[PDB]
Amino acid sequence: FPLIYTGFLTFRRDEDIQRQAERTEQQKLAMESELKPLNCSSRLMSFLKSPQVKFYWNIAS
Amino acid sequence: EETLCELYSHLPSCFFLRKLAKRVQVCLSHVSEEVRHLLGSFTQPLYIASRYKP
Repeated sequence: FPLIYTGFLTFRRDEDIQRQAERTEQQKLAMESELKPLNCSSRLMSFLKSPQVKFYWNIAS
Repeated sequence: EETLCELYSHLPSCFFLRKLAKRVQVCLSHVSEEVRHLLGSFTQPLYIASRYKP
């Protein structure tokens, strides 16, 4: 369980934040020459609700 | 050489232009470094600064 909080699988929220920052930097660079921030604790409780997880726990049961 | 330098200054936006913009963070050597990275590490650099004459 703590390897998720360490970060071994990518997340949608951080990928979108990085993509938005990259788009902003691209627009700033072309000029030169909204999106939620990421939670820290509820990361895990949000991980334990996706159906790909519940299918594996149900097949284990 | 000046004509070719100026002709590289009018590219419309493409993925090559974004990579060139990342590399300038236009003299010809900045073109050639990106071309070398695209083509492969083995081949030699295409252009050399202030030696475009033979």
